Amino acid sequence: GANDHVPSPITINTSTLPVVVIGPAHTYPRVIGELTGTSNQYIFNGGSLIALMRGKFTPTLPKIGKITYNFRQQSSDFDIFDTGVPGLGIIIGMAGYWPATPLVPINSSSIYIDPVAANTNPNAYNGATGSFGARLYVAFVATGRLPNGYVTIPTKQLGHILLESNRASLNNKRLTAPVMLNGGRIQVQS
Amino acid sequence: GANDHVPSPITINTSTLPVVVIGPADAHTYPRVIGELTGTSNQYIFNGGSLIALMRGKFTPTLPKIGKITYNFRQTQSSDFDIFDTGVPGLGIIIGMAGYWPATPLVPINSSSIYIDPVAANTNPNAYNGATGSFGARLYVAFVATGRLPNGYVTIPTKQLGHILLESNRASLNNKRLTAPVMLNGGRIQVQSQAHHHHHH
Repeated sequence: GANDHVPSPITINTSTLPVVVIGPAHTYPRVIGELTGTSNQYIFNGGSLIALMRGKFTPTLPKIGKITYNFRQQSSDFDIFDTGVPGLGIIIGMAGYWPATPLVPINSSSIYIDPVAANTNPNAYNGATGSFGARLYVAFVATGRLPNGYVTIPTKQLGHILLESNRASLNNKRLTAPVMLNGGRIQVQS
Repeated sequence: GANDHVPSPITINTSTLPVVVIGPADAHTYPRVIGELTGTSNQYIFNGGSLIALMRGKFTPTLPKIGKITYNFRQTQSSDFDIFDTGVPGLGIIIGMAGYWPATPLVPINSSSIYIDPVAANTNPNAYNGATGSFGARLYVAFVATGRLPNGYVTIPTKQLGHILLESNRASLNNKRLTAPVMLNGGRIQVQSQAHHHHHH
């Protein structure tokens, strides 16, 4: 009865990074700025279907380090992921779409981003809904000396969100959505 | 320095199924193909940007498997196909996929996962296509009566048939595990019995 829908990406924009001003420089790793957090209410759209859902994020970029950080948008440990731009990494946080759900640091091979209880209780799902969404947070990290100037950051897939459900027919679809870092130009100066 | 791109779906339309007229010759024969959808294609399922790399695509169906049928797609020999449950009782579908370019064969979907291009990868795990900047495919679907059919004006919901996984000899690309959905666009099908009349004089 219910229509399937192509899962929709959730994306965050490099263009929102402030100008990176390297002050007096040699501390590595360090966060050099946060992107403006984004959200997508309708990553997965179940149509007329009403079911208990949860989302599991798996990062797909190479891990190159770890850093402790407290996003402005207690601290957590974050895995640093390789952007393909030398000297530059990123750290990732994700949360449920609605407020009152916590920012989940990406520091494991996979993690449930909503409900976070599913990480310790395999039977935990959200209340029945017709859709599943999320919030996305990213910060840029200097892993070493940075290229100065107007540096092109490529669009990168950060990972996938897998939709799971207590209902077998929905769980077995293994619906997945890409989590994207939209590329752009950053400005780096001393 | 190449940009990643959101994988694009490859889709096929329920609306292209002809009207299903059940004739007495195969009315009670199950399973049987009741019609083919118009085949579709997408050259740019995966878009590597400026990257040039050796690629291949592995399809995994995600609908329930409910049977097997031997069939020769009209679009030289028959093949065995797994029948997948559409969620509409009595109606299943079979799937074939191929490389985007001609000269690559139709690959029947009859395994948990299968390489659709190059088909050589099903017998040689080190086989990839020639280097390209993109990967695409062709999609074929037929509807199957698995039992007594619902007659009338029947709604077929949009269904995801499975995923295509992009693999590569280049580790950085292979580890992205880029996946694209393979979609059956829903629609309404018409199912009726062959006409008949009686004498009135």
